[PDB]
Amino acid sequence: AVCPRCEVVMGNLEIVLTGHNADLSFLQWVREVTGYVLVAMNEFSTLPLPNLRVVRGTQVYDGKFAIFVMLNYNTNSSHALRQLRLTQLTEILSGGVYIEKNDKLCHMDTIDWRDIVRDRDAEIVVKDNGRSCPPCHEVCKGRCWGPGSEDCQTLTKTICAPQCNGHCFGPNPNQCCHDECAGGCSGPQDTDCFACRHFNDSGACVPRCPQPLVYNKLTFQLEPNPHTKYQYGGVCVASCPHNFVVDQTSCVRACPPDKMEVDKNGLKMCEPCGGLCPKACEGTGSGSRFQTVDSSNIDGFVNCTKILGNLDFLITGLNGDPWHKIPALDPEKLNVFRTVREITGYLNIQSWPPHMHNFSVFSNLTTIGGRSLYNRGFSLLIMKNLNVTSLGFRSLKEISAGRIYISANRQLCYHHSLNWTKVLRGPTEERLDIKHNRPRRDCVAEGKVCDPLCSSGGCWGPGPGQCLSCRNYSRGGVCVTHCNFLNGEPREFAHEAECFSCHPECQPMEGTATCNGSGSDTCAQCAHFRDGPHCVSSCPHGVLGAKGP
Ligand SMILES: *[C@@H]1O[C@H](CO)[C@@H](O[C@@H]2O[C@H](CO)[C@@H](O)[C@H](O)[C@H]2NC(C)=O)[C@H](O)[C@H]1NC(C)=O
Ligand SMILES: *C1O[C@H](CO)[C@@H](O)[C@H](O)[C@H]1NC(C)=O
Ligand SMILES: *[C@@H]1O[C@H](CO)[C@@H](O)[C@H](O)[C@H]1NC(C)=O
Ligand SMILES: *[C@@H]1O[C@H](CO)[C@@H](O)[C@H](O)[C@H]1NC(C)=O
Ligand SMILES: *[C@@H]1O[C@H](CO)[C@@H](O)[C@H](O)[C@H]1NC(C)=O
Ligand SMILES: *[C@@H]1O[C@H](CO)[C@@H](O)[C@H](O)[C@H]1NC(C)=O
Ligand SMILES: *[C@@H]1O[C@H](CO)[C@@H](O)[C@H](O)[C@H]1NC(C)=O
Ligand SMILES: *[C@H]1O[C@H](CO)[C@@H](O)[C@H](O)[C@H]1NC(C)=O
Repeated sequence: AVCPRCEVVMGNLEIVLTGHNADLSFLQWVREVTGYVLVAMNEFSTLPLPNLRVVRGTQVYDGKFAIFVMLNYNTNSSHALRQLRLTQLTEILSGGVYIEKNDKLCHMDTIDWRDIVRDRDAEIVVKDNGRSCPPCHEVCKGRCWGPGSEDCQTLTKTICAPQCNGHCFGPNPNQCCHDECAGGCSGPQDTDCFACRHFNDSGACVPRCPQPLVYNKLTFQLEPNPHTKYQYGGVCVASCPHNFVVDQTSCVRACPPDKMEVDKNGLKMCEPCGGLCPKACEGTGSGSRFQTVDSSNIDGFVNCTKILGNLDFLITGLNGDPWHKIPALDPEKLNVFRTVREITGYLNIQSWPPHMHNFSVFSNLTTIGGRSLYNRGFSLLIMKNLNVTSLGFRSLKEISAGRIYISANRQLCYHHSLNWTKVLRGPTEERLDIKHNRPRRDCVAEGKVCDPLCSSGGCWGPGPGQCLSCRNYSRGGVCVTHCNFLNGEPREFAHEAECFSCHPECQPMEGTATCNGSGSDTCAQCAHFRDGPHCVSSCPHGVLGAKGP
């Protein structure tokens, strides 16, 4: 029904430059136009809008017209606009009317425009049109869109009683329009409006569409509602246009600058990403214009989460190259890679800024694909970085294919203990080229080994946040001796050895578990009020759900 057998025209209805024998039939079923109607520079004889009841003018041509009909005739021929067939035009919600310079347009001087127009200071300008026009049928009582007995304008407005604020269907104080009508009505009900103030659900003029969740007397919380509907400005719809997507409750063209299209259980929605929304970008190397990230490149990675391909950090890439004039990298511009979670191909690091003792810049890198390899098949290559003390790939859980090369980093520690077979899946056999970094014996004696809270896997550097996996528990990627099970400011629970807080308002219990899960329906005791299995703050001040709040 809605559209940009169309019934609602979401936006403006612009007809301009149309030929004498053009099929305007698609419009026949059109009931409402949300913006304005513009009719200019055409040669057809009649504008067929049998069903047009309402023009809204929520956008308005020239600054004050919801209707604009101008210059619809051509001198060289007898083709021109004879009649505006608006036989059902009941109301215009904002904006005046401009009908001028239509040399053959008849009758427009007979219509009580001030009857159709809600705006009591809208500009009405009908003039210089048809000149030898026929009279209205005697039945039209002076007011017509046509020469025939069925082309009448019938009046709509009715002087009205105090109680009604301009909104009524007869002169009585008992004949008020329902609060939800934009303009006039033909009864006191939701379903009797000429046009809705807010939304239209399948007939009823309603202040919101049927909501995405509904209260349950049986569970005492909210739940998914099989009667739910989404907004398309005016029309409450069951599913969105073949083009569109759902953002919370509305239908939109596309997600806001903070969300991604997540496809789930037969509905495409717009969910918040949190930090940043995935952005794929081209890697360096074999298949690119760049064999190294460098000064002329590094901007092209901002806000990047997935690298399609590889990353290559070569010596001229860092120190510049005086001959061809690509300046040295500013070291702190490397923070740009903090946002990277995946590398599709390989990571190759052969030069690193001297004052940076680790690759913490990739502290969020999760997955090295090895979808392309680098020398004799290395998915990871860290070579001759003389100032690097620790890898620091705190997030890296997967290298999907290829071999590893970590050599000649004279000062590199913490890497001896690492179980690569947890990180690098596939055969282990022969995939490890690791040599001539800081000798283990020396590391052990400067105390540069895994934190005791680390499991026998190993770490990516010093401290409890560099572990591959914890001995006991973890909280936000940092190994801890204990969760706040029976003390500690934000009280907590464990699931598969991590700590999450209790539902924001359980009562914190001294020396006993506060909760065994997230949610109100799992606290040991509520610090506020309770409603069935659930701890809640504000009591349900209005049962917004099943049927009526
Ligand atoms: C990884 O290396 C960074 C950068 O070199 C280290 O950060 C420095 O740490 C020392 C403490 O030992 C501070 O006094 C420096 O001022 C820090 N420098 C800057 C600017 O970051 C960090 O210690 C290392 N972190 C890891 C992974 O252990
Ligand atoms: C490394 O872990 C894997 C599986 O997680 C296991 O097969 C292997 O025994 C570990 N290596 C050591 C140090 O035993
Ligand atoms: C509201 O929706 C129904 C949907 O079929 C439609 O027929 C009705 O005319 C509309 N009423 C308005 C625009 O107020
Ligand atoms: C990256 O995202 C940040 C944080 O939302 C924002 O300030 C910035 O506009 C983005 N930059 C680019 C080029 O995407
Ligand atoms: C690089 O490593 C060497 C070798 O120990 C050290 O002397 C030098 O100061 C380091 N440079 C910086 C600034 O880290
Ligand atoms: C953590 O794990 C170790 C090794 O199994 C254990 O002996 C130690 O008591 C644990 N510490 C805590 C606080 O649970
Ligand atoms: C807490 O969680 C576990 C498993 O999810 C369950 O054994 C236990 O019964 C729960 N506690 C409550 C409130 O019943
Ligand atoms: C990684 O942590 C840093 C912290 O500043 C942040 O910039 C980035 O969005 C995080 N990304 C992931 C995958 O958590």
